[PDB]
Amino acid sequence: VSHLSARNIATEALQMKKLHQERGGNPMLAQQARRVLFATSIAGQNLDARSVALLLNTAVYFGMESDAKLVRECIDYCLKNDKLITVDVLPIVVTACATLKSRDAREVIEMQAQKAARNAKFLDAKDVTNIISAFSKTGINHEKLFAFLSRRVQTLARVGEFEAAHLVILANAFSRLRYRDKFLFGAIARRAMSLRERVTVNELVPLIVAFSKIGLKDPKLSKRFATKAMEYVDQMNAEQVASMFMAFAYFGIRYDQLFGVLTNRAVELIDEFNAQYISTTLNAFQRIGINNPELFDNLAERALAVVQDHDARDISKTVTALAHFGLKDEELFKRLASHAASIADQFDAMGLVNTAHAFARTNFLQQDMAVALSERSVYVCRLLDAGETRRLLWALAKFQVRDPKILTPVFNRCLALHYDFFADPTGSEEIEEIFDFYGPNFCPPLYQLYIS
Amino acid sequence: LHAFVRSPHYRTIPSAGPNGIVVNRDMLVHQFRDFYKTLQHCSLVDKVHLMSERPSVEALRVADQMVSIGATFLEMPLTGMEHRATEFMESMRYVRGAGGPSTLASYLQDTENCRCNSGDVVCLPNGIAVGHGPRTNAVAHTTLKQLFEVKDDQFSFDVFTLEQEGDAPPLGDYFGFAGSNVLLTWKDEHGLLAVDQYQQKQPHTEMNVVYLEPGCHFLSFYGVDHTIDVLVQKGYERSMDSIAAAGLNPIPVQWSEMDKLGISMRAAVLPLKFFKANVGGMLSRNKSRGARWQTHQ
Amino acid sequence: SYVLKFLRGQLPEDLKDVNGALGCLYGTLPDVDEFGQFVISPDVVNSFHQFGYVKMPIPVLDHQQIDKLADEVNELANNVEHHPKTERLYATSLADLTGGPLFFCQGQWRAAWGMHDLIYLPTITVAASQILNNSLVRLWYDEVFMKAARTGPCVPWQQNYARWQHTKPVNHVTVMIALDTMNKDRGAPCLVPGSHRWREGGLLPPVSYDPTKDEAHQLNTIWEIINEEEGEMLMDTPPVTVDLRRGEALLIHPLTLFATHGNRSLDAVRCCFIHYMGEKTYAVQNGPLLPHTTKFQADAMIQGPFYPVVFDPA
Amino acid sequence: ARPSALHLIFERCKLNLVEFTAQDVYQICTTAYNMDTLGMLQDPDFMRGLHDAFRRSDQTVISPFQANLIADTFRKVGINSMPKEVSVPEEDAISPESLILVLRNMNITKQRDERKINEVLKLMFPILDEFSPTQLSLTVTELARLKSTNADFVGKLAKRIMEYNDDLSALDISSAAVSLAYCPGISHNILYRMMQIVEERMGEFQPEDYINVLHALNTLGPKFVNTFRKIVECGLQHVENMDAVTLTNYMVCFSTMDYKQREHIDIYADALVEVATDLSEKDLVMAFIALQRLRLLSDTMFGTMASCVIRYAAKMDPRNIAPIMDICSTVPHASDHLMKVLMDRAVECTRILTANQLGDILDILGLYPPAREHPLVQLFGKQARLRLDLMGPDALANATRGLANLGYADPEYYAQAAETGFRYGFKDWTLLEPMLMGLSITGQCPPTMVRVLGSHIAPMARSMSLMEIERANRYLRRLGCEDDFVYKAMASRVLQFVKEVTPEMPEDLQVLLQRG
RNA sequence: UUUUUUUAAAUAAUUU
RNA sequence: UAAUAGAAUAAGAUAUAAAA
Repeated sequence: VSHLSARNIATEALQMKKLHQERGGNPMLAQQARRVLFATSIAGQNLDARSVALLLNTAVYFGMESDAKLVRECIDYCLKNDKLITVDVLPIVVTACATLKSRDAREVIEMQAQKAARNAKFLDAKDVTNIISAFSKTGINHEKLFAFLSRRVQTLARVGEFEAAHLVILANAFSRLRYRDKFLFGAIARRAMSLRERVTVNELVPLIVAFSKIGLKDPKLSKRFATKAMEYVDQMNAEQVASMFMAFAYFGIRYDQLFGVLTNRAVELIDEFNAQYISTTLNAFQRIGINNPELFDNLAERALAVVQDHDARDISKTVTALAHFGLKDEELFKRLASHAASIADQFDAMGLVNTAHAFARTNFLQQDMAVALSERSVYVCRLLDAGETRRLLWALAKFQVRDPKILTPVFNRCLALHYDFFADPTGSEEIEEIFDFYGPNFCPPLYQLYIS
Repeated sequence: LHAFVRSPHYRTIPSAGPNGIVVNRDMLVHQFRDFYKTLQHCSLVDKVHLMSERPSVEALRVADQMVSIGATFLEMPLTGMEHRATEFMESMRYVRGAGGPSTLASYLQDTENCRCNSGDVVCLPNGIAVGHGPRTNAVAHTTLKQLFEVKDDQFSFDVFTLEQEGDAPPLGDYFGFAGSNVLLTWKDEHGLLAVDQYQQKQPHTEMNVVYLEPGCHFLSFYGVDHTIDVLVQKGYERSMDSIAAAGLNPIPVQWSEMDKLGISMRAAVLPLKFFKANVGGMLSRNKSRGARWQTHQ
Repeated sequence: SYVLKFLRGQLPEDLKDVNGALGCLYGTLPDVDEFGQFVISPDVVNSFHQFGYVKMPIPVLDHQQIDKLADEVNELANNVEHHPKTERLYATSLADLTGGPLFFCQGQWRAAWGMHDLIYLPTITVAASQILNNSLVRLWYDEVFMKAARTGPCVPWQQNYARWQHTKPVNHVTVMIALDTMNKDRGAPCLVPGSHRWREGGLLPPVSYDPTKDEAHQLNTIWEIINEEEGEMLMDTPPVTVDLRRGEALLIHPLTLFATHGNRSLDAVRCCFIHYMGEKTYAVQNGPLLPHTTKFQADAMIQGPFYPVVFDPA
Repeated sequence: ARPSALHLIFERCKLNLVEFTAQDVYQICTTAYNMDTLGMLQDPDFMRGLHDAFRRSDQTVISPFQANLIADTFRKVGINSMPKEVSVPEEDAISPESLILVLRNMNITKQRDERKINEVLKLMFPILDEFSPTQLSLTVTELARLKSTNADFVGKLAKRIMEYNDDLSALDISSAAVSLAYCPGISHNILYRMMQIVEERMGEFQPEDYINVLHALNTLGPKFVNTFRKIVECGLQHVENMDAVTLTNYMVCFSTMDYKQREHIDIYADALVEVATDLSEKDLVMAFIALQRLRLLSDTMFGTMASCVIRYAAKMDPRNIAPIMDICSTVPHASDHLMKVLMDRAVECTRILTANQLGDILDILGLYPPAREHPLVQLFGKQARLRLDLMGPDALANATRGLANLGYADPEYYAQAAETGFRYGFKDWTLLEPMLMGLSITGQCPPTMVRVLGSHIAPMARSMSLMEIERANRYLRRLGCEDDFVYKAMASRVLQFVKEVTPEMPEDLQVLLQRG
């Protein structure tokens, strides 16, 4: 590997990333790429902008942080030579700097945003999609650039210069940024309709998912999407079935003729369901509101054999969905509680509160999960809303927890947001339960606020 | 070779073209889509660039800005298109973005009373042929002749003046060379007159003359590559038979609405030839256009 | 769950969750039947058990590896663009956002590549296991010392086991590796021979630390904590300073007296400690042994993701 | 072996206990690079200490190239070093010399900074008059090397340089000409006037001046052909004795200018191939290409050039395999040995060729008869299957066409190629034909694939000729397409160019006529 | 079926 | 004391919100 110059290293790093993010995650390719990229330096050699951008991208993708040398040298080069970063290597730099969060990364992202804003009128079919996806990866709120790019996308799509993959990328990129524009999504839908047979199921499912996520509240296109998807049910995979379940729960409109066929196909492939698919299906059923015990029994049974496969998110969603519908499965609940006790350090800020409240709402108390979640609450108290804090406090009061080292953070958080805490009517009953346990002695100022 | 076009502005499309004839805006948009697709399906054009819509309909005539004579990109005088200056700057930004020239030659603009337009010049073999009509004066003739005409045993460039009447359209719309030896002319009075004048000025010249029907707009990318793609209008089938009979490739295109507004195919596209600067003795690679290993099989 | 297409190859937020060792410094760990190459001679073991300290005959790292490790140590103390994963550290001298003439870091094996890899280095872990009677050896914690040029201070006499009173049995060892060439004018380690067996394996009283004073008094405070017999053994065997190269390693008993000199060269000096602990080790109280770590109860065996097993004689 | 005093000095330098200025480190590094008696380069603990001494010293005392040399001699050992960037002079430190030194430092040590360039230019303008004639040429050269886009200031500098035409010499004139030609945005008026000045003083030129002028004219383009004329006339009296690189530059300019006086071309080529054996690899490649482009490869021409290139054929650079491979085609001369050696070299470096180069090689070898019975087909097939992720539409078409023509049979590769081509639509018929050719080798494909192929080919049937229609029909029948809209579209074109059916008509067409 | 734009803009208020 | 350049290339789910 020593006789390879920096250009060949960049090409092979791009090849390794493409092989790893697409054809399996072989833990061998990742570690070999890490070892090779740990001993490379852009120093004393003249390199093109594209090679430096490729090295930065493939380094950052493989875990390298903003403290590594290669990353620092590439970022310094991107800062010093700004006019050499044309509109062809702008997406690579932006994608690489998306996850890096430092001063130089912010400055580079802003400079590339302004450059793409100025040249938004002279881009072609590839560049608009690549740039908009790259800017959707990072969290930026440059509205004017989005407007210019949407205008250019409409102008290009009027003449018909987009394929199925381009449509999926554009729809996902514009849905991820929460940019609600009716004309742009209408144009994308019309371009897909003109494409006709060139969109297959694999290129159709993400379109529906993104169109539901954006939330246009247009019942004219939802029906057309449902009718188009009705013919493709027999070819779908289990993951696709769960994806359309979630998408048509996001839409909010009831299509019984579609839901029945979806349920039949889901029952057909019950052996291929992982825990993620079961959690997604149960969350979609909770959101849409339909109550179908026949599929629910099979989903609960299949969830019982893949208990070890459950993540924190899957446990949270499954338990909340099961508790909302009033389904009792003592073995599944016990196994899920034990597993949640095992991985208590993987719960995020809101997943912990949802899991604790779902477990406390039904009469199921287990010390193994209770102690773990109560201890873990300290590190997620600071990232909570008023209603979420109220739910967590009620669940903790139901578990009979009295350790001050646990109760001080949640009481501080609920005192800091007292106005929104006491202005939510739906939780009023819960309030009267909480102070029924702790009493006026615990945090007197909160009691004084409660009396007023 | 890069070809530049501009999309129509639907909201501000005129209701009734000059002469009071009617136009349908949806069909105009559809026909421009068909034109863009047909241009992209051409093998010779390396890239087709699509500029953003501009409020006026006259912005669809992008070919009026400048002309390509040999290796010189001459900018036309800005005497009658004062409202189109900003459109010309915007077009030049598009040209620069694609890696073309930094700026245009301003030889004609500095000269006084030099009226001319892109469209009266025909890149004939061994030089250009200009037309002496009302839109261009004698000052333009003299300036072009002094700039580009050189007489030599081999470094020879010929400029020809072809007289035409007041009502005749620009020369490029009806008199043009195609293929390598084929002269396509409208079976009209002006076309026959131009053919006769070209034959006379340059005697002992052997090239077939093909007469199309009047009103049949056409476009042919004339170059060494000897591309035979010749775009013609859909309605006229006899011109199509004539072009096919000469050993060419007619590519029918629906051109009704644009014709009804006064815009032809030649006035809707801007063809330019770019190259990459080769620092140091250098010979950039060129794409092949012929067969390989002829001797073996 | 579902990991996004551009986040598939990332590493965990902290490197503690990474099972095994990354291939960064010396590639992959050798096979099960390939761990006999790194064994050490019995005479080194006897020298350690006699003097309380010994030096490994061979440098444990190539010079490129030492350069990379020095780069990591330099980046751990940026003070303008703070290190990522700084919140994964047990303690830092930059918690005040100002630093000083001495930078000390702890628990950095969960923060940077290479430092995590250095823990599972075979040459040192096999030696430490041999010192610990061929048992499973678990990392206790790391430490990094960086002293500035022309003003770097010196840490006075101390005993390592004085800081680990919350741990019940005496089953430990320390390995110190030099990331820069060291000598008596820049942070050399000065140790007293035969001091780990003075107070019947007991702990001497802590020394009085008075900063803003010359190095002579700081290193001469030793005559205040010892008794007459320890004074006689000191007179017979005065403390010895050890020179170290850019990669040489030194094994120290937990109970031997230990100090480092000041830095009077023209460049900063770096060194790294790693403390290794035996299998049969229990806790004494209820709670976490280190800030924000798994909590134990009564005499519980010390395991978990925070004390990974680095080597196994089976 | 280090004696006592030598060992103690080594230890003192190792401990960073000695204060070293830039001059002393430069002297020590020069001694080490000159003589290796004490093993300075063999002690990492010593050069590491020297590097630490170098970092904390003031490097502004020494010249830029001395710092570059210290950096290079540390890099050679294995230490990553970079000299510190120079700060822009401020307040009274303003002077022409320091403003030139900033650019020189950025040039030599390979630290380009657009912000510092812009700041320096914004501060050198007012004093442009005080500048001496040589400093103007130095500034022009430095700005030309840094690829600056500020063509206005370069034009101003060039005008002030022209104002002193008498002072400048031939070398300075040539340097100014080439440095102006390298700047992209320079106005054509200044370029015309500079080429006018170069046009005179023509007899004073030296071989370096000739090389500079030919480089500038090659960069400029056909628009200055007239000036180049006076060059070829000027060298018509020295042609019998010139450097090989000069004649190679002449051939390059001849090819670029599209010269048409053939007698000069023939004379210069005849003079070149006499001494072509002295050319390097790159110059040999470009002589071969330029001679090919001018239609001058006769039998002896090609024989001599191939004999000269077979020497470097053993260790050809990857970038030079494809051009000579193309030149070996399109000529009716025997080149079997060159072809075999080039194919072997191509096989050797199959793991470093980029996607474009692999596609080009597969395309060039597509129709070669002796290339079918070789390991290269299988090795390149595996490499292309691996690299399908990094291939653009042109590279995809090239590689797939070359593999299909070579008889390589692998259904998985062709299916993956069809999918990758479906990712981005096919703009042309030439970009889509290779996929059909590859898929027709096996003769089967999933019905969705053939449906998408029919949907793509249907619009493109409006402009293709009769031969393309027949080929598309053959491929579609081999794949087994049932869609009617396609067949209908192909039928109509056939009629337009062929009126109505006739007994004479080919059967297949007549079937195509039935819209099956 | 189609509906979108091209300024250097500088005047809020406070003890946070 | 130190100055020579070549390549053009596209992957895709973070637990929200009222009217031709």
